[PDB]
Amino acid sequence: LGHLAKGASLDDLIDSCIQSFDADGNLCRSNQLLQVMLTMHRIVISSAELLQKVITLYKDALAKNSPGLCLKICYFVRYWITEFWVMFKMDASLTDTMEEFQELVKAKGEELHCRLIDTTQINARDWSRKLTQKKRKVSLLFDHLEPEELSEHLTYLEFKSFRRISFSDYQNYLVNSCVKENPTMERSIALCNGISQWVQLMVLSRPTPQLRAEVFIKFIQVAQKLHQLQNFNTLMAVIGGLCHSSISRLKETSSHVPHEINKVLGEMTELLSSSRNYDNYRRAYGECTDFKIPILGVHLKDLISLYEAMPDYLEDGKVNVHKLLALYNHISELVQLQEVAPPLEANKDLVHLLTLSLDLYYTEDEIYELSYAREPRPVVVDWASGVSPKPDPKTISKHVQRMVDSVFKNYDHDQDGYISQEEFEKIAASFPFSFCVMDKDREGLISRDEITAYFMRASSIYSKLGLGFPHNFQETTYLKPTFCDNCAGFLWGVIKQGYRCKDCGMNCHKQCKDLVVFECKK
Amino acid sequence: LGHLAKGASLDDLIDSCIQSFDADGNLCRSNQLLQVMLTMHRIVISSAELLQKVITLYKDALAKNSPGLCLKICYFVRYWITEFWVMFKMDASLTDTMEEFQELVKAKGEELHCRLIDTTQINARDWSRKLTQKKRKVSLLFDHLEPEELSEHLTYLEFKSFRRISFSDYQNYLVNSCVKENPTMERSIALCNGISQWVQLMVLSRPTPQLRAEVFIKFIQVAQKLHQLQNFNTLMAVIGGLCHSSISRLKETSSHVPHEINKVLGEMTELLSSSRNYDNYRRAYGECTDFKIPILGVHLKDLISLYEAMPDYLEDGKVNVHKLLALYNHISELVQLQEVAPPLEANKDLVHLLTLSLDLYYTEDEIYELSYAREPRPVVVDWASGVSPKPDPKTISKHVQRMVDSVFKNYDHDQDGYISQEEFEKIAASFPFSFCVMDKDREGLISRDEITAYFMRASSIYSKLGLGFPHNFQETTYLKPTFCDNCAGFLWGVIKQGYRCKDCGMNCHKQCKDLVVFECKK
Ligand SMILES: [Zn+2]
Ligand SMILES: [Zn+2]
Ligand SMILES: [Zn+2]
Ligand SMILES: [Zn+2]
Repeated sequence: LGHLAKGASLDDLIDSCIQSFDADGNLCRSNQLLQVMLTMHRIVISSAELLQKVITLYKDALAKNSPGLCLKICYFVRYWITEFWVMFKMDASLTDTMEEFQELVKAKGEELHCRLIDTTQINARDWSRKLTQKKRKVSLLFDHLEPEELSEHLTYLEFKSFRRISFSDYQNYLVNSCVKENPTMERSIALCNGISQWVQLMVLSRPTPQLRAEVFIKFIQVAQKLHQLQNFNTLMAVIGGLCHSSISRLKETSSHVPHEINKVLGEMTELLSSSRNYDNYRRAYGECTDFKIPILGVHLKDLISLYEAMPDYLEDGKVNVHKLLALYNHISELVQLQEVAPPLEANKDLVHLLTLSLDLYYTEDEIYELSYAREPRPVVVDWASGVSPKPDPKTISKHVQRMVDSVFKNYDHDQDGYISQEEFEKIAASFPFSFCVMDKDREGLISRDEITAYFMRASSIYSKLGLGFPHNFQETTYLKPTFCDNCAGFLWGVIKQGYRCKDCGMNCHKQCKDLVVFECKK
Repeated sequence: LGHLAKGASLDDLIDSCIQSFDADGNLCRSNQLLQVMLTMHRIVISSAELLQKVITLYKDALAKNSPGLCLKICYFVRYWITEFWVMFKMDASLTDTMEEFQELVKAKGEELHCRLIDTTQINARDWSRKLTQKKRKVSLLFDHLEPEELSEHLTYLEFKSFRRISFSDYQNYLVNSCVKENPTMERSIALCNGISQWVQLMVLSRPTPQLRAEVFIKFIQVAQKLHQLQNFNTLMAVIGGLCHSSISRLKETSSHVPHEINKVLGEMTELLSSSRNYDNYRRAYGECTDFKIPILGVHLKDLISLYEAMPDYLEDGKVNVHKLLALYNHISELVQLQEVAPPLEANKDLVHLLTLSLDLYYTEDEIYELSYAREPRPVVVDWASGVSPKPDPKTISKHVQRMVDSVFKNYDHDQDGYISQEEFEKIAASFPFSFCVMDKDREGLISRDEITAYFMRASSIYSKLGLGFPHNFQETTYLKPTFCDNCAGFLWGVIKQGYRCKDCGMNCHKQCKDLVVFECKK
């Protein structure tokens, strides 16, 4: 390629970038300097300061009275804005320096220069996808569903989650040394951990008899289908959940059920095993063609190792471009994946159900206590968390909303506002250890507000976020015996035994009043 | 009488006491020096030290080789032991000094002297009442009962409570300046306050309509009957409860119901009113013949005023006997009352019910909150408490026991272990604001353990003493949704949601586990 061994001054890297364009605007046949610089520059300096360098360059060249260097500069900038919009949307300082530059070239007001650097039209066209950027029919019931369907929709989820990660996110993860400041990756983490805990809690959810290990079998089948779908990350998630200490400590279940599977589990462990370092996975992933998913944990370890290996600035005082080239190559290799869409089966109701299923935040100790409570007496997804991910009430409230809307459209049959409690129980099976205190309008029928209650309570326990609809409460002295409409329990005391809602007259303990799940207009 | 103006040395008061006896043992025709000394001596010195004076006297007289002075001393002592046993039972130091004296006269072993001072036989005869020291038929239902019956049984109660107070108790109340060390008076206090609060809570207990003021009328009638029965103390209690600020603040009830009564209430207030000082009550009580009750509050104020007026020891260095005479006269006047038994109607089941009804310990603020909750917007029994009386779990546990046994014998009809919930509700009417969380063996029938539960919970709330049968509890992680067998409410949390009983498998919140009312052998 174009060659820098000891590297080069940042000023000259910029100069080269601009000189890759010509007065007519055409771009050089070899761009890789543009690519590497425009993508990686954020490690040496901020994009604001860089743009400022370009501005000093522009004022200079305009004062030199050369239309060609100005035009080239503007074409370079236009290319920056057009080819990476994301950097501009996310970065505030960059956008403000862009407005500054625009107002500068407008105040000077020389012809086409202004037209070339406009953000407005590009921004307009970017938000311009109103439409997304007869299917098939699947069921929301976990008890009867096929492991391939589960693996498929989990792969859809994981793939979207991955796609959300961008070049600049990897760059940011490299510069900040793993802060949760950058959301996309955190969401992928939540998704992985959530899948693991979903597996573990789903196994523990079933009653003491055989059935738990039947669920075990079913998740191992899901794992197989994930393997054949070449989705390695969620594969690591489900196996990592099946191999966890709390699930591994159930001997009765292990002893109950079949061998072929245990052999398969051995195979999945040995495959996914971390013997230094994940070489089995490295070669497995090597033979994979077309659609694939990275297990981005080890790849991020690779990125970090690369970042720490090479010095950012060289001892010569110049910029080390070997580093920027290497990181660009690795990150580009990763982003490359998101171009190929998954083979199959987009169904968004099941997606809604799973996105809600998979929001789980639990202590290891809690799960050990459940597992131990059920049974009296090492393949690690990590990606080691120095900090655990935390839940966002907005995405979870949307999740519940979408879940309700979907279970409504699918299973209501336009019949009343209700669905049969049998089908509901079957859907509930897909939510481990989920229960909500309520009393029902009809026997064997569930209101929309009632199911919203159930899922809101479920999500409230799962995310460990107490949340509920606002009521106007007033501390009330109850003269006749009365019970909590939230926790279904007696209000103790002589006086001031609870809180009454002014408008709807709902009765609650002080503890239950903030977390009440039902609406005030009852 | 025998005359001391400036009073006399304690040694000489003792000498006189002994000299009132003769060698043959016969007692002087005028004893009042014996009476006053033997009763009141505890204010100048303890009975132990006094007995020790008698012992030095005995050793001295025996060494003087005079059989008459020894015999007289022994006869005096025998009279002390025989005529006041209570002083000897209650006082430990006295009893031990008595054993010392007995072992002394036994070690010297001179004839009859030992026989004369023996405590054993007197003690034997004192405990010797195995029998108490066809009636009539009354009902345990408050809704239909006659004000005269209520006033009658309340008078029985108050009279027993009063009888419990002894000479030495008044003396002790005089010396310690009102410490709750002496129980009998404290019990009378509890009884008065309990009656007041029973009145107030009974009025507040009924629903918002007219009926509360009907109960008001009924208590005013009870008050009238108490007046005609010449029972002034509980009269003061019930009127004092009817005139309380919390009951007086109900205007709707006042406006609802009749005048003749309000005139009568005016009469009861003006009578019982404290205009200095209670002269109306003084003359009312003056015209009273035979059976009467003191309103011992003002009389104790009289005793205190007497005690503070006169100097214990005179400036001459001698004992002021004017004081001892005055206090003896007043206290003797009081004790005199307990000799005449009340005119009527001993029924111990209703007594059991009332003794349990009347154990109440409430904050003024609590009752103000109930009264205020029912109604949105000065004749004082006191006897001012610098310290409020506190409940004793033993007497309350016995109370419940006796209550259950009585409601069992009376209302069961030897039919199953159950009584109808209608009759039970009617009995419950007599316990204001009383409720207990349970579920029942049979619809419309109540177990003996069930009613024991109800009354134990009622008493637990009333006395503000949490109490319950012991279970062996173990902190339990519940895998399936479950509810508190005590508070009838949901057990929150992922893990460690409650406590399970090892033997009977009872489920409870941590808060409910100590206060569980049912037995473990279920
Ligand atoms: Zn509650
Ligand atoms: Zn409300
Ligand atoms: Zn409870
Ligand atoms: Zn038990």
